[PDB]
Amino acid sequence: MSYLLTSALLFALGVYGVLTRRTAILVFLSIELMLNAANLSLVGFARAYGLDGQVAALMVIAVAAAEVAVGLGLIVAIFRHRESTAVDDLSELRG
Amino acid sequence: MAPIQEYVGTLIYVGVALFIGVAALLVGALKRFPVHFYVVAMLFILFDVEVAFLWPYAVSAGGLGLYGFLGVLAFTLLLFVGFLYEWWKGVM
Amino acid sequence: MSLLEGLALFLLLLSGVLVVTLRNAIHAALALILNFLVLAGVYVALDARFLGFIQVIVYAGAIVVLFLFVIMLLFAAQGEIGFDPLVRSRPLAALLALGVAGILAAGLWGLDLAFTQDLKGGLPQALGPLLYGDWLFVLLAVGFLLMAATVVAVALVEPG
Amino acid sequence: TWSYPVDPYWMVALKALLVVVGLLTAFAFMTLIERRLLARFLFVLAPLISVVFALLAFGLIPFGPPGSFFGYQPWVINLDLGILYLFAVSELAVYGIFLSGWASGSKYSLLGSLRSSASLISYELGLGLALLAPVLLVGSLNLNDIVNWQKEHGWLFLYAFPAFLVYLIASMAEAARTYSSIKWALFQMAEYIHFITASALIPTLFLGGWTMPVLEVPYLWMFLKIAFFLFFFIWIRATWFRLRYDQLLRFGWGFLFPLALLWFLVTALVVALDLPRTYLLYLSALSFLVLLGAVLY
Amino acid sequence: MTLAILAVFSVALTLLGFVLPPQGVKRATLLGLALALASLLLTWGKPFAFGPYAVDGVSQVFTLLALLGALWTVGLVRSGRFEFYLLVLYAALGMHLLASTRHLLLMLVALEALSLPLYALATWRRGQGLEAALKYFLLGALAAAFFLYGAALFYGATGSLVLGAPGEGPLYALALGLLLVGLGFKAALAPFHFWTPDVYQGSPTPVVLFMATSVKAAAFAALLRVAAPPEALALLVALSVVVGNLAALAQKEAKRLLAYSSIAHAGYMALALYTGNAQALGFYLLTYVLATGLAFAVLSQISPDRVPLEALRGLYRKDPLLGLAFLVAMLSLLGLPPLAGFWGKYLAFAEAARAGAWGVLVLALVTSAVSAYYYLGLGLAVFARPEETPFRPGPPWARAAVVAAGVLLLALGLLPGLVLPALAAGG
Ligand SMILES: CCCCCCCCCCCO[C@@H]1O[C@H](CO)[C@@H](O[C@H]2O[C@H](CO)[C@@H](O)[C@H](O)[C@H]2O)[C@H](O)[C@H]1O
Repeated sequence: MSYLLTSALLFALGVYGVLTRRTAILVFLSIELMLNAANLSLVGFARAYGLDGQVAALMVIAVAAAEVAVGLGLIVAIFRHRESTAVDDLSELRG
Repeated sequence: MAPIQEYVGTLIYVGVALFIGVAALLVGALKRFPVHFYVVAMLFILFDVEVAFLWPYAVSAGGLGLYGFLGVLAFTLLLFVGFLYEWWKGVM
Repeated sequence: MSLLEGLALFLLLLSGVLVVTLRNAIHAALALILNFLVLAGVYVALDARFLGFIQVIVYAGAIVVLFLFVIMLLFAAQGEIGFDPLVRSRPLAALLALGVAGILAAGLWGLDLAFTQDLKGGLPQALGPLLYGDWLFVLLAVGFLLMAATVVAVALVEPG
Repeated sequence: TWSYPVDPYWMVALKALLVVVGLLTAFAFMTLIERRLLARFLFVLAPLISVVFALLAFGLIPFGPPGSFFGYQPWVINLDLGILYLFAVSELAVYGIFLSGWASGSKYSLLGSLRSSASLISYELGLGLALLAPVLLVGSLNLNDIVNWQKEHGWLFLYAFPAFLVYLIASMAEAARTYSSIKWALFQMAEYIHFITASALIPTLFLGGWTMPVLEVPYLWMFLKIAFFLFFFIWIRATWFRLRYDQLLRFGWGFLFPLALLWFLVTALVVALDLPRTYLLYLSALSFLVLLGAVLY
Repeated sequence: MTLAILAVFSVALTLLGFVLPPQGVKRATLLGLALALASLLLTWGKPFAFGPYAVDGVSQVFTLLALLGALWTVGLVRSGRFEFYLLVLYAALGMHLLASTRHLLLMLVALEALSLPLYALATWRRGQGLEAALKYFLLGALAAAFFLYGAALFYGATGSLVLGAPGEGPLYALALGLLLVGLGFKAALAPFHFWTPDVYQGSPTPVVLFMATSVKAAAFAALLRVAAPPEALALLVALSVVVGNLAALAQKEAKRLLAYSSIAHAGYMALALYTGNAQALGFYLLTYVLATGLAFAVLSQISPDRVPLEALRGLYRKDPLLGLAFLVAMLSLLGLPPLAGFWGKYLAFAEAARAGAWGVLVLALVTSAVSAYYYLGLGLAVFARPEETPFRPGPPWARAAVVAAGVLLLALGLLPGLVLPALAAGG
């Protein structure tokens, strides 16, 4: 229980990260922290409901990895020759 | 399985090791750039995952029988289709 | 319990605060590895042991290593310089973060749960039969996801 | 770690200290041997890490049956999840490597550090795919269970010979080659420490580390096996060695790592179908016959 | 099994494409998609439940439509990089999985399965395409995070990660909201819709076709599985409808206007969720995938990178049947009788009113009447005097495609008593 609240606080912290971070990689990082908050909550509740939540959290980790591969791949691809990685440098597409 | 004491012991061990590290330090007081090194880093972060799944099988394996083995086989073959791809694609 | 727990969770929240605060990408990521270490600690303390070791090995060991290789292979900590600040946003980001915190705290209040399960320290000996068993479909699907993921990532780079 | 006793924390800490200083003096001796044979925040922090996590995880390695460290325990820490701990501590020294690379601020300081970092990671990872196969047989991740399994059923390299080959070959190829005055000293120290650690690990896993059929003396046996593989390591060090890493990665993956996990599935099929354990004695014998007899051409 | 066909073809084609010419791989992916689809048609009314995997009416219809989107999108993309078909197969299977389970975590895996290769498909390597991929990816990953935390809170408030679990008080609600965030984002419902215009305008056009049809389809299939509460449902609806049409007014570019149109349309579709009828939603999405698919095929035959509305004008003279089919599409997307789109809209509205959501319903109807501004501004624009406009007058493939799929529309406008009898359990 004491942990669950820390999980929520962490997720919030990650949200703050995403909203605050100026560069792509670091926004992505803040997202990773959020994911981890979720994982911790999954562990606590697994400890309440019996272990399926651990397998869950592990699958979650795997998934996270996959999207890290693709996401960093994208970040590198788009910004390789291009200059500074600040994500607001791409504002061409306007509503 | 293991008594919880030995994780604490692990941590203590870490403490000693770190302190000694600090000690030795104080005796010190006495284009294409990403591609390769990215691809072969990403594949690390994938094989770590693979193995992270293979370990739970390797322990409870004979208990899981031919269907368990079949599962681990399928899994392995999928991921190796991936690796075989980025191998046949080439990495340099 | 609370003796270690206080220090552990404080260190957790502190670490997260750092990873979202530090202006050095290397330093940030690094702080996140500290986070993952402590997190694997907490997992161990939460009878999820194998998950903890995978937490060090995959998440701390491997993933943020890829992050580091990437921020080092472009440029880290010198990317944030630009000064298109939007500092009217910082208290709004902070406020919205506090809101997304408050809502979760609210939803978690009044929860009386039996956190007493026999979940015999997250060992892979007990994890396995579930994984290659009731979880085998999700496992295999995940495998496929990894394959497709690598094909994407490679095709997402592919110079020439 | 049920059936295996627990020492008071003071003793664990003291034993740990002893092990660290012993590893250090061992390293000192080693360097002296090879030399008589040849006759800002991160800059500081990085080698600290590489030394810390190198020193870590020599402790799991059991030096004798319980009670035999004068009433106590030959090991430092025992751990149910034995083999994952090793992996975990091994990643982080490498962390230290590439980090120190970034620290310098020079091209190729970084780049090179990334080359060695990546390669060490590669082969270190290869060791895991190697170790799956014999874990299948033991059915435990704990090193004491592994060792004692070699006491009863006998020396794992007899059952997992291919895995033994890739383990030995890889862990040995690690030894091969590719202000700043102290930095290199600290790093090399960490590296050698890792080397003697491997020189202990190879016997502990695939052979019967300590735990001989005959004489059954606790320490001296492990010390001798260690001295053997360590000798081979120093021989690798003194002559220098070149692999240059384009061919080392290719060889590593393209041969060793597929082979390691292909063998894993073979022993997996065997354990799942329960057949005997004999089929792996036979297989390892045969694979040895090929992978030796085709060398002697 | 459809899943079997998809898996087989994907894994096989991955390595086979090294030994096959890109074109041959296109033939492959086409055949595979077609076979999956055929396997679906042959088991209509089978319900096949395996593990967390479950093929019922919903999975059947929605993966039928999704596979149709995959089929059409593959048709148009001769450009040789075998992955630019492979990834479509990957995505396709993923969307199937997404539509085929109540298991939250497998659902997440399916979401990544379909949305990861799409981040890649947003790359015609155009500078704007890269922007699209980046936005889609970041916002996507954040949404993912929310959906995951929602799953963890669902497993919080109940012992399961399966939807259909009884459900508590507050924590259960918070869980459903946190799920609706990610799922809603994936279906372009407000206020989770921001990515849609930039991504549709930025991505290569056939890819956008694939998205606006298949993705939305699977997304809604997965939304049927959620117990979506009346309040949240109302919010999502009202916002999506209003923002959809009203913002759609200001659009001077075709693709982006169609994105906003898709936001409003998601808004209308959500009404079916009020009862969660799924017979209504199925029909609606049949008409929608048909007409939208058509519209985007036509918009493909003009320009892949981007299309200004002026380009649409004079289309009739150039090709009479593409002009007519495009007009028909615009009218069916308007929801004007006697076209199938009107029946879909009616069938969703029907569930809204049946549920007793009157204010929401009316609002939707008012702004739907507003939407007649821009749907006509295209369909009519078909007959205007041609500005100098790019036009590659298509193969028999695409012409017969747009024409047939178009005819289907008013065919079901006159006779919805053809397909509607069984978009249900299959009887
Ligand atoms: C390469 C492409 C990859 C795509 C994914 C393909 C995956 C297919 C593999 C299916 C094996 O996965 C596994 O199947 C069986 C039966 O279906 C499941 O078993 C479960 O379902 C059955 C049937 O309702 C129940 O009797 C049983 O109590 C339950 O445990 C198990 O939970 C699942 O985890």
